[PDB]
Amino acid sequence: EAPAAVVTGAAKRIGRAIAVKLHQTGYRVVIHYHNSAEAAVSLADELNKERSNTAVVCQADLTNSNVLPASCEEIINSCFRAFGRCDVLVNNASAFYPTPLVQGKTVETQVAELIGTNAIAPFLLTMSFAQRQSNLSIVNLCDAMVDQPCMAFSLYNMGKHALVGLTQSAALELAPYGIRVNGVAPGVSLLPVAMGEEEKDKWRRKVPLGRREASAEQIADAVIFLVSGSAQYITGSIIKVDGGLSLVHA
Amino acid sequence: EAPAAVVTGAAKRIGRAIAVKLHQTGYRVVIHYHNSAEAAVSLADELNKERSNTAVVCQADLTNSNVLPASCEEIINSCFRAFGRCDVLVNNASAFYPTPLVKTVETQVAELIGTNAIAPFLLTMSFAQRQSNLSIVNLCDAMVDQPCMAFSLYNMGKHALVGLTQSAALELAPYGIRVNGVAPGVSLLPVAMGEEEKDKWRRKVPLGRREASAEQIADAVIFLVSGSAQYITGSIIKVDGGLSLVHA
Amino acid sequence: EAPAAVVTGAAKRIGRAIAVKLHQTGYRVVIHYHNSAEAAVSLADELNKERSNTAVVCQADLTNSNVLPASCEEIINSCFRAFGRCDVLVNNASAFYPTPLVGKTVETQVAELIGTNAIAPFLLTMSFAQRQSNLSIVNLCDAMVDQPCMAFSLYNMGKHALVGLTQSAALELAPYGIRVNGVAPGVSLLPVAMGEEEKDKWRRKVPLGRREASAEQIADAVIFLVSGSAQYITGSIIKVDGGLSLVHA
Amino acid sequence: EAPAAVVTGAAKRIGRAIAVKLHQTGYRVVIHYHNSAEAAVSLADELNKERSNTAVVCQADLTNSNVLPASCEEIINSCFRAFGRCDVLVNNASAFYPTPLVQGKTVETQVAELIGTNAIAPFLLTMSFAQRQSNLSIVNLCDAMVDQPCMAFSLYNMGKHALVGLTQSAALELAPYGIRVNGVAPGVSLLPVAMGEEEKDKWRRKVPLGRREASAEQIADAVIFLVSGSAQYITGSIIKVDGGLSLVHA
Ligand SMILES: NC(=O)C1=CN([C@@H]2O[C@H](COP(=O)(O)OP(=O)(O)OC[C@H]3O[C@@H](n4cnc5c(N)ncnc54)[C@H](OP(=O)(O)O)[C@@H]3O)[C@@H](O)[C@H]2O)C=CC1
Ligand SMILES: NC(=O)C1=CN([C@@H]2O[C@H](COP(=O)(O)OP(=O)(O)OC[C@H]3O[C@@H](n4cnc5c(N)ncnc54)[C@H](OP(=O)(O)O)[C@@H]3O)[C@@H](O)[C@H]2O)C=CC1
Ligand SMILES: NC(=O)C1=CN([C@@H]2O[C@H](COP(=O)(O)OP(=O)(O)OC[C@H]3O[C@@H](n4cnc5c(N)ncnc54)[C@H](OP(=O)(O)O)[C@@H]3O)[C@@H](O)[C@H]2O)C=CC1
Ligand SMILES: NC(=O)C1=CN([C@@H]2O[C@H](COP(=O)(O)OP(=O)(O)OC[C@H]3O[C@@H](n4cnc5c(N)ncnc54)[C@H](OP(=O)(O)O)[C@@H]3O)[C@@H](O)[C@H]2O)C=CC1
Ligand SMILES: COc1ccc2[nH]c(NC(=N)N)nc2c1
Ligand SMILES: COc1ccc2[nH]c(NC(=N)N)nc2c1
Ligand SMILES: COc1ccc2[nH]c(NC(=N)N)nc2c1
Ligand SMILES: COc1ccc2[nH]c(NC(=N)N)nc2c1
Repeated sequence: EAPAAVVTGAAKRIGRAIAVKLHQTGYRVVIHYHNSAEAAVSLADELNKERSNTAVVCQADLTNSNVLPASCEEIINSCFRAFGRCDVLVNNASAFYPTPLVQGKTVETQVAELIGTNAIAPFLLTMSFAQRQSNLSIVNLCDAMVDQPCMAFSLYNMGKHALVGLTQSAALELAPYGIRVNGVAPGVSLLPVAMGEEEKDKWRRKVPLGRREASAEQIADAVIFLVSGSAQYITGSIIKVDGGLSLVHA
Repeated sequence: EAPAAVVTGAAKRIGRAIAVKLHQTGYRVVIHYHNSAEAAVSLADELNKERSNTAVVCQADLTNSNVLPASCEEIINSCFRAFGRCDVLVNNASAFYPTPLVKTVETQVAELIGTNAIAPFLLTMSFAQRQSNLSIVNLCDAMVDQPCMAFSLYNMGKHALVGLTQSAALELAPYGIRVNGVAPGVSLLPVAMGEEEKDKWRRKVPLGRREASAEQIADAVIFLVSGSAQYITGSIIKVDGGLSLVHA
Repeated sequence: EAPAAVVTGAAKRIGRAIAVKLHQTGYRVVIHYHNSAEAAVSLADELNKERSNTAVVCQADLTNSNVLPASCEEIINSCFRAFGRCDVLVNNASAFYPTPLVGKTVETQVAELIGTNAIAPFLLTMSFAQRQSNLSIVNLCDAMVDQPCMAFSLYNMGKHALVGLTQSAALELAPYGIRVNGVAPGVSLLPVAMGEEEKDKWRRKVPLGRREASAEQIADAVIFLVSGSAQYITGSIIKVDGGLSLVHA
Repeated sequence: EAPAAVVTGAAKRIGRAIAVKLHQTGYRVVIHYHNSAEAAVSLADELNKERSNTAVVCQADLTNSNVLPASCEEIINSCFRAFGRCDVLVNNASAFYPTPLVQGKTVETQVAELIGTNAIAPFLLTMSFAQRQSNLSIVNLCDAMVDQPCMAFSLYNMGKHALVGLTQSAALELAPYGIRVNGVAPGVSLLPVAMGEEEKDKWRRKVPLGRREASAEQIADAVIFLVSGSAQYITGSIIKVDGGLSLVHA
């Protein structure tokens, strides 16, 4: 049988590109989404038209709360219910917005969303994936610029740094079970939908390799490498895919 | 007149050593405590005997919750109330225990991520908002990249605190607030740990085959708050006797 | 037309596996070697049997000296003379032995350990870029550089320098479309003459499978980095270490 | 007796400030210099006027060559000759200039000067210091920007990375002899004499903490800390003194 992967926040953008590339490589995919129901079903429809019964959707809020563990448990369970196995987990879903230190969500909600989606949910999903258990691995979407952060993004930066810690800790602890745990760290890839072209070009111009953002496919390419048999001895590694951005001084 | 400092978890061990050394350097101090009221008070008593009305205590739980923001505001306020100013914040309080991948999990999150990361962030917010040699010092961990087996939440918390150190250094630099870290390796070992396990750790340390005293940790804190560190921000000083250099 | 690659120290072990895998991927290869002439030629003959006129050998000492720059220029030149192009440079050759702080002279130890691990890569990179679809350099780094073996300071210095080169060259060559990356093994092929009981001490420390990487596993990461799947990746170093570097003392 | 320190490249700028501050703390000082004979002798005069017989000069080229080991041995020997002990070594001397990868000194000379001064001479001095052996320690002047380097400075950057490696390897190997080895990593401090004012101001404006370069004295302060009794458990550590510069993205 074909292996199966869960990709979180897979309805659009980088998460879709990953689910699509995994699907093209022969994986069955759970397309997790939160709010983007139309886009999720649309993608699953496309993949199922390509090979029937190879894609399902799974809705869940990944904000931290007392029920986040159950929701993460259910995402993994969805993969086993659909396909009878779960070989790969990609932790892609992420909230991203400013939380200035010197200052209409409460700070408690910001913490829940930015730390929950970027770090706590990846942890609980990792726990569930491991407990529910060939080439098993987890790939965490990290951030190449965590050490040179955008001004006023403390909470998002904290969550991405915690995700590096999870990557290392989980690679260590799960290696005995043959589960590898690695990261992919974009620099600038698909810019935010809300960002104007002028601001987008300011970022593009900073990138040494080509003065352009990574395509979603270029990010997926690295994920596909880490899940592949060509990475069978790689665990605890985070591959930057940033066209040299993180090497550029102020 | 004299500058004032808040030290979280200051009743015992490393945070006590930090409080005492700050006091000895001429700071007035807020000794924050959670469960260790008796100890916090005994320390305040010792400090006030040295110099009258230069040490107060402040109780707060730093577990993440709907009230954590209010608690953190209160800790900072208690500094301004007692002393009229708040020059230094030392984020020392910390929970530490295993959370195997294979207390409810969400309590473990609230404690491990709340004490180690979220409370530092909220205290930092309150400290900056209420604003000279202003600085914040976060107690990190030199072994974050070579973590203890089954300690993922703790490690996540400590990595998040590195993130906070950097992001806050960047954002607060315009206000003249410096933000730095001190990363112990093995210092005062956990009360719970057996004596044989303790010696196993001591033996691994290149520099002298022993743990750091609490005062050795406090020494690095004192440097970072001093006028000798006025251009230093976003730096984390390991104080680990070379432990993190030692391969498997 | 087929692309071409130079692999330094390609006669044996990891560099051999890299040359083979590049050849399998459709590259013509320059097999650089220092002392291992018989192994290099054997490899070239094997490759040429697979596909005629796709492999040459090139002898050179990579120890630091006033002739090192000329040597390095000649290695790159040999690829252009054999194949008309040079698409990929793999800085694999490396000396590795203890240099305690407290029977070669120290200046020899410096020339060999810094020359092979750092200076020769720099000179090869300069010659590669000066001579210029999908150009890239891959440097063989070391996952354990921040947790070094006792009494290996010169080796460790050389490998950290190579990190610096990887970063500095990625930045500087990115406008020419040349990517520069690294692959950092932890423990891979150990000396054949090292006792199994000592090899097992290292094997036991690796989380992922309690074994060293094969040379082929290291080569797989090189192949990824030179591939079209890594078109946006520059300045990156991929650890291929089975989680060894994550293990505390 | 008073402890003694060697400071390489101590005639001017940051090395001079370290020598002065060590002297102020109680140390006897060897002022190593290469070309700056007048400024070296002038500094030694000033310190000796303050406390007689507490400063000597020592001339040496730190370019790599087959005789660099003997010159390094000579620098340490000169400390023992003057003061009968050598407690502290400060590796401060450094060449710094561009070495572009793509097109009056030969490349052989560039390597010898940039790798010799920044790395090989530190190693040889460390070896001589250790071989001749209270509170013993070495401090290497590193560079906070080594992961976000200046364009076309590959050989310099390679040398400074090697110096980080040396700091770690020697901290490990010398810990059993009670010798601690640490680094101080400036961002922008005293800017190059040859740099125009507009370019100096460009650099200043990048620094978050104050929009200005470090004083030599601020760099020296961290050196003083690391050699002091307040750093007795610190080895293998590199303290950035960069005003946040390395945190700033492109
Ligand atoms: N884009 C870039 O330039 C960079 C990206 N990255 C990382 O790469 C990954 C992909 O980036 P990108 O595609 O731009 O990500 P997006 O900003 O597009 O977010 C991906 C998905 O995350 C989901 N998500 C957000 N909040 C929640 C929540 N509370 N619960 C559940 N799901 C949620 C959303 O699903 P839905 O729409 O269904 O609600 C969204 O579609 C992320 O981890 C990101 O941090 C890192 C650096 C740069
Ligand atoms: N000891 C070591 O070897 C090492 C220490 N460190 C770091 O150094 C710092 C000091 O370490 P150490 O002195 O051993 O720490 P402790 O484990 O002794 O914790 C310090 C204090 O934190 C307070 N604390 C714990 N949980 C909470 C909570 N939920 N709310 C409020 N306060 C709480 C407690 O105060 P109370 O007693 O009042 O309840 C406790 O006394 C920590 O940040 C630690 O992670 C890092 C690496 C090694
Ligand atoms: N093996 C491992 O576990 C690890 C390897 N690495 C790195 O991976 C790479 C490959 O490793 P491995 O296969 O073990 O390497 P080897 O020890 O087999 O070295 C590769 C080749 O380097 C060449 N070389 C040595 N000295 C010189 C010199 N002075 N001039 C020219 N060439 C010279 C030799 O060529 P010849 O035989 O022709 O004389 C040798 O065959 C190296 O860069 C190494 O540091 C990193 C970490 C661990
Ligand atoms: N200034 C800054 O902004 C920064 C400095 N640093 C580091 O801090 C340290 C001090 O910086 P700075 O004061 O600017 O250094 P300088 O550029 O002023 O160099 C210090 C001294 O090094 C000596 N030196 C140079 N070449 C040789 C050689 N071949 N042999 C022997 N000595 C030599 C010179 O001695 P003489 O005059 O006697 O010939 C020179 O005065 C250096 O390691 C530097 O890389 C790091 C980052 C930023
Ligand atoms: C400004 O370009 C960026 C840099 C980092 C980012 N991280 C994310 N994460 C996300 N969840 N969208 N988007 C980014 C966009
Ligand atoms: C095993 O020695 C350690 C290693 C890391 C630690 N972190 C903490 N933190 C704490 N809050 N006690 N204690 C430690 C004790
Ligand atoms: C522990 O075994 C090792 C670790 C690192 C190494 N680096 C190298 N380099 C080399 N040129 N062989 N060999 C090694 C062997
Ligand atoms: C451009 O400002 C800098 C940044 C790094 C430097 N390193 C040095 N080193 C030196 N030997 N002068 N000078 C520098 C000047």
